[PDB]
Amino acid sequence: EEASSTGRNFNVEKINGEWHTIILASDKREKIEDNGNFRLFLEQIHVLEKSLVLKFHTVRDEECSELSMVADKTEKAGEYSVTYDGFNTFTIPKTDYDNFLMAHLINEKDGETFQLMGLYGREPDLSSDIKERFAQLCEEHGILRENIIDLSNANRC
Ligand code: NA
Ligand code: NA
Ligand code: NA
Ligand code: NA
Ligand code: NA
Repeated sequence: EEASSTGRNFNVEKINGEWHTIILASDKREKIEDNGNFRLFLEQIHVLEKSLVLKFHTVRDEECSELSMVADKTEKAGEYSVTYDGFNTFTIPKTDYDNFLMAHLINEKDGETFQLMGLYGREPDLSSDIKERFAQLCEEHGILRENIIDLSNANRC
């Protein structure tokens, strides 16, 4: 089955566990480029009662650095917030739990904003079909394909 974090039949426990950053996308491309703060390689999600604990690494000159953050439930079901390089809110518009997870995030920093979209896989890669479904979801949010970066060959340390 497939679900959205904002949908009535969402089962948050089913996103617990291993994940990998497959593709990232943004209407501010710099954020996810080589040295951007949002070029974040997911490793794990730990589902807690009213939060998610997100385990990431970043890469600078081919060296991995670990970082964790805690995303808290907001007043709206399926939305989470987290402070990281500004104030962030996010939802999971589509996941099948067992293969892929698609996130949509709004960042706000210094009075500005941008959108980030992420495609996460249980394995270090996903099928071209899923990758295409992600590109479609990006289009629905006004993010061009040229702003979509497949990171499936640089998601390892
Ligand atoms: Na810049
Ligand atoms: Na949306
Ligand atoms: Na959204
Ligand atoms: Na592969
Ligand atoms: Na569409």
